[PDB]
Amino acid sequence: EVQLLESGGGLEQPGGSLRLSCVVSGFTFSNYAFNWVRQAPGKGLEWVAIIYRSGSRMYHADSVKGRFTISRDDSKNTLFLQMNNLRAEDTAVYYCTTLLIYESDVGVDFWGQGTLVTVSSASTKGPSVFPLAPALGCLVKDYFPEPVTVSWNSGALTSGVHTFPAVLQSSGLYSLSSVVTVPSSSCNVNHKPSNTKVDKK
Amino acid sequence: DIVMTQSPLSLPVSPGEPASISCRSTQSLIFGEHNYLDWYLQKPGQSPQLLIYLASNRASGVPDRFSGSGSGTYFTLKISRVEAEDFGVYYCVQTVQVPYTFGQGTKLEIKRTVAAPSVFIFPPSDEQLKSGTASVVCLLNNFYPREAKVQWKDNALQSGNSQESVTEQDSKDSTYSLSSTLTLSDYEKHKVYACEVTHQGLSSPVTKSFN
Repeated sequence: EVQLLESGGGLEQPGGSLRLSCVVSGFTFSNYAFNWVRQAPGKGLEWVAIIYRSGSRMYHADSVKGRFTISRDDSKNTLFLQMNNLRAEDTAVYYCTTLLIYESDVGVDFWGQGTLVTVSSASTKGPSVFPLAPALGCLVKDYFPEPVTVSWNSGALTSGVHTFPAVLQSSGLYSLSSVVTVPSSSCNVNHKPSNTKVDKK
Repeated sequence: DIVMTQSPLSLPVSPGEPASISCRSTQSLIFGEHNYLDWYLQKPGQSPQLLIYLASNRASGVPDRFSGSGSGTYFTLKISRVEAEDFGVYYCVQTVQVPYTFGQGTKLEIKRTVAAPSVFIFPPSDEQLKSGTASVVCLLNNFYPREAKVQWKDNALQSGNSQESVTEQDSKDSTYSLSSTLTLSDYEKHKVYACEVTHQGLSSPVTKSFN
C-alpha cells in the first residue's frame, strides 16, 4: 500500500527557511520522478518542481527558482524541498506527488496529504475554547496561525458535525466554531503551531 | 509557459443532468500518439484525485460517468449524470512541457431543491465571561441555496460587529451551513439579543433570541 507522508511545514517569518520532507512507503521510490505542488489558501494548484529518477530536476522559474531546491534520498525513500528566502506569497499547502504514472497500460497517481506553510511576522498564539451549550458546539477563539483541528469525543463522533472555516478577526487572530446538532436527542481541539491541546465538554 | 484556460469557472448542475468543462491551451499538447492533458478532482479538505489521464483515458476506480475528449488545444471533460458526491473543483493540467501548468479550476455546484435552515442561538459562555469579550453565535444548519441574510438585533439592528462563515457543500445532501458571530465587550448593558434569518426556504423570516 502506497503512502506519501509530508512533514516540516509550519510558521516561519519572511526571509526565513523551511525544509519539507515526504517519506514514501509501499512504493518503489527510486524508479520514479516526484513533484511538489502547492496551493495558496482559497486558490488553485501551482506546480513547483520536479526531480527525475536520475537526480536531474527543474523548477517553476517564474515563482520559485533560486529560492527553492528539490532533492531526494533514495536510500531513505524520502523527497525533500528546501525553501529559502521565504516570502508572504509562498504561504500555501504543499503536496508531494508522482503525478501520472503510465506503465503496463494502466494509469495511477499518488499524492501526499499536504503540509501547510505560513509565512508571516505575527507571533504564535494558542486558542481559547468556550463551550456552546443548548444543537451544540465549541468556540475556538483567538489563535494564530492556521490550522486548528477539532474532534468530538476524541474522534469518535463524526455524524452531523460541521466545523466552520476559520475567519480572520480584526485583531489578526483566527476564530471558528465547530457544531453538532442533537435535537433534544439525549470537543478535542489541537493547535500544533502553539503545541496546545484543549478538551472542552 | 503554456497558459491553460478553463471554462466555465463555476458550473451549477442539478443531480442527474450532464456537465461539461472545457480546457484550452496556448500550445499543442500532442506528442506521438498521446495528448498530455490530465483532469483532476479536488474535494474540500482532500488532495487532488486523478480522473482522466492522457486526454481520454479513465483512471482506475473512476466511474464510467466521467469521460474526456479533445486533441491539440481543445479538451473537454464530461459528466453524463452528475451525482451529489461529484461536488468539488476540477482542474486540467498539461504535462507536454515543463513547467507544468494548471487551469484555473472549475467549481462544480450541485443544484438540489430548496431547503430551509434550522436556526440556533448561543449566548456567551461563563468561561468566556471571565474574560473581557462576549461572543454570541447564530447557527444556520443545512440549507440551500447559499444566499441567506443574517441580521443581529435590545431590538437595535447591528452593523460592523459580526462575521460570517459558510461550510462547503455537503457531499451527501448538498446543503450549506452558516455561522454568524456577534462580538461585544457593553454586553452586560443590554437584555434582548436576537438573530433574524431570511432565506428562500422560509415563508417568513425566523428569529431566535435569548435574554
